[PDB]
Amino acid sequence: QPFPQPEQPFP
Amino acid sequence: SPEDFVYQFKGMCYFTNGTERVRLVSRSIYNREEIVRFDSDVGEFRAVTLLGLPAAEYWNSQKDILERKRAAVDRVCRHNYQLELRTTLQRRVEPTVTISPSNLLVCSVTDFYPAQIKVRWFRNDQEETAGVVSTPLIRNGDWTFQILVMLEMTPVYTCHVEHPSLQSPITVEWR
Amino acid sequence: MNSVTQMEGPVTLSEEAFLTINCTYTATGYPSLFWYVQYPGEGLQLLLKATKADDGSNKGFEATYRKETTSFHLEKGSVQVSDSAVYFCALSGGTSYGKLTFGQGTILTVHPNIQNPDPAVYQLRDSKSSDKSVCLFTDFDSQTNVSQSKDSDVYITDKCVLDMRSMDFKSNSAVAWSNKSDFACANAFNNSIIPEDTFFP
Amino acid sequence: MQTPSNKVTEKGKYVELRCDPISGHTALYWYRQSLGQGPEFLIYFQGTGAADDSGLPNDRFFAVRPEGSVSTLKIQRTERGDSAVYLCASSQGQDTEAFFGQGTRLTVVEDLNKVFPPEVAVFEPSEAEISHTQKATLVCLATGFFPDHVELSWWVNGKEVHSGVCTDPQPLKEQPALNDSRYALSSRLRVSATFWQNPRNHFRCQVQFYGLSENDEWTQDRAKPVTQIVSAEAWGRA
Amino acid sequence: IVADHVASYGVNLYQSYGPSGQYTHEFDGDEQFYVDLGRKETVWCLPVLRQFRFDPQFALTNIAVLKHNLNSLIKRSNSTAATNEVPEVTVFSKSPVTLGQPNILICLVDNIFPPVVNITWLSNGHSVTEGVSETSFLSKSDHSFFKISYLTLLPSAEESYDCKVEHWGLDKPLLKHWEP
Ligand SMILES: *[C@@H]1O[C@H](CO)[C@@H](O)[C@H](O)[C@H]1NC(C)=O
Ligand SMILES: *[C@@H]1O[C@H](CO)[C@@H](O)[C@H](O)[C@H]1NC(C)=O
Repeated sequence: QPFPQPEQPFP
Repeated sequence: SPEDFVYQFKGMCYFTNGTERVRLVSRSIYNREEIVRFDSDVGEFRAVTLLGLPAAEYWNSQKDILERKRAAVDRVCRHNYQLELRTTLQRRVEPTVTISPSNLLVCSVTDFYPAQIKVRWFRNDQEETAGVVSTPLIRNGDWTFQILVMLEMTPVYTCHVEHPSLQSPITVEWR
Repeated sequence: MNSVTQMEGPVTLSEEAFLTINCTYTATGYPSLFWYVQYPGEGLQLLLKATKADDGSNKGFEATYRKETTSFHLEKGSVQVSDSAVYFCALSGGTSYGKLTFGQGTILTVHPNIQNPDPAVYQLRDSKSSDKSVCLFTDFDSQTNVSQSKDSDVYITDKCVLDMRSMDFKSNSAVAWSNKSDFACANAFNNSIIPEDTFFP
Repeated sequence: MQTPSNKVTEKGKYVELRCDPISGHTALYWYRQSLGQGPEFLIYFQGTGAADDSGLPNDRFFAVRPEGSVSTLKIQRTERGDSAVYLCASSQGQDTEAFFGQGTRLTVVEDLNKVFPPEVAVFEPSEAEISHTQKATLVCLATGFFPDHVELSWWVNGKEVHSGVCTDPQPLKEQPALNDSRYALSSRLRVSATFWQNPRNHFRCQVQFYGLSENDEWTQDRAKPVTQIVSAEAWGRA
Repeated sequence: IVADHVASYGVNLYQSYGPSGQYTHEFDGDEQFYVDLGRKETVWCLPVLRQFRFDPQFALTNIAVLKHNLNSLIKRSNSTAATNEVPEVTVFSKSPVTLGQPNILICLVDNIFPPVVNITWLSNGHSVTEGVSETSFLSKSDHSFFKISYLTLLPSAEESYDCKVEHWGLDKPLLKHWEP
């Protein structure tokens, strides 16, 4: 189904 | 004016020739300045400005992060394109053509999809390519477009419209 | 659905035996698979993992990511006594922000191979001489099982595996005690099938 | 990573569980492991703010991480179903290495009268074992405690030892037909005959018990069974 | 970048002003769906797309990751705030105007930054609330935004309409007129 892109956290 | 701090993240996919050429670009944006970017043709994170250097440097040191980001071209872009093939790409809305006089002539081509279209002015089976000023393509926002084509006339005029959703071009006559 | 269904029931093996703990999964997209071990008294720690298909090996343990069967079965060719713990099969998807979906655990207990057994039942005395006196059933082979007592006022523990690390010598032992003034060390462990050669001082 | 090993609480009162993550880890995860089950997700913190609260079972559960360091999980109006081990993991994000804590084991008790501290007693080795195997086995008994919240350790000459210790993996009910029965536990230290026969060696069995606190109202003539340590000693005999 | 079709499979937005957030998917400049961050539900903007299912919890968690990243840059960038822009407004109809026939007015507010705007409709000076709808903040390659507001009506020769736009980049509220 619609697959999204997550944002990576800053260190 | 109240101060505002804005952050944006755009996970974009670019398609050419369908699935033959697929490109993925992730964009991390502070206010309006893109700071960190992952381009699928590069293969790793790239700091667009100095502000995003510690983020890009650390993310490139995690082998599991780069692995998930590199496979996103096939797992996100190419996967979602299969769903677009039977929803957004199939959408066909036939345009409604209307001619109104207000020494000018306004051929109103309204509510169509997709954006591919061609409007031509004929005067007695002769294409009039001068005196024709066309507005830019107007995005209605509800998945439809419209366009108005002007004609500088001095007095049968017919408006010719071609669109993928039509079996035969639409012609509308005036006087 | 993001589920992990692995083997259940306590797995009991001996030294240098072959181990297999099946783990099947069902996940919507492309997941990463993990194996966690929880040693007695300690917390969870990562044993091995795998991130793509047909891909982990730590401490001789081996697991292969198989998309054809949606499997991540764990295997070891020669188990050790120190492997006795609980093993959790985990899973984390590309849209789960590192969250782990675990399965129920699989308890593993590895019995030592007692090469020089000298089983006996000794009676001990309290340092304060108060309370009571306990009796120790020790140095028996792993093929011996201890049973609960028949008298309601007699307590018998299960087998514990002691490792004198100064000698690399392992030995089983069990404890039994009672406040009854008629508790004898020769009459305890009588609901258990003890070895015939059990030395009774 | 987690501050209390075990905690005892009475039904209808609140509890607070604390987790101090590794310095610099921005992501923090709370899990719950019931008996005979695997861990289950509760809440995920990314910095000071909560990012995923779907694992919390009801409104009695609530967590917070002010300062984006230490996190506190507060359970209000506790029930016997809230008894489990509450694990805490930290990382730097997804696809980064995550480290799990030891966990806090929570036990919700219905009646405070059933809580008892343990009674520790050490037993000297048998002369027959010394003469037959040339080794000495010390036995430590901890009896009469409830609930199962004891940590047993051996101390030889003031230093905690680990080589040659055998503690039972599971406690023993003193009356198994009862659901709130007192427990019993045994441990075994085995040294050489020469070591025990030295009148200068000191052996001490120590049990760490977790019990009632200052917020639990005790209304009985018996001594309050608070968190304490019960020990039993023995000197070497020639 | 040149391509046949462009898709933003993830337009994430978080700003410090009155902690606001937005999660949308876009394809060829049109909004596929948005997640209501308050009600935790996915709202599809095209009927053919309602057959799919998108977990609204992902949008909630993703915006929280943006909140963590933004708080880091607020410290590191020595608090460099957003710069206000001058938006352009245009009002037009969806179909040709015929008196008495149902129609929709379209007010386009382009070059929006920061994404904080008030859009209202006026009929002969008085405010109009019924029959008003709008999209989300649609993204641009300039990293600004643009929003479109709609108003259903039955056009007559006695009613003119205005689109009132309020933005920090404007010295006074902007009004754009429309008449049949
Ligand atoms: C797309 O296809 C055409 C011919 O079919 C080719 O000339 C062009 O290079 C292709 N585009 C890409 C990006 O490969
Ligand atoms: C929009 O209107 C509200 C009305 O309460 C006001 O508080 C807010 O400041 C307005 N926003 C702008 C950008 O003018």
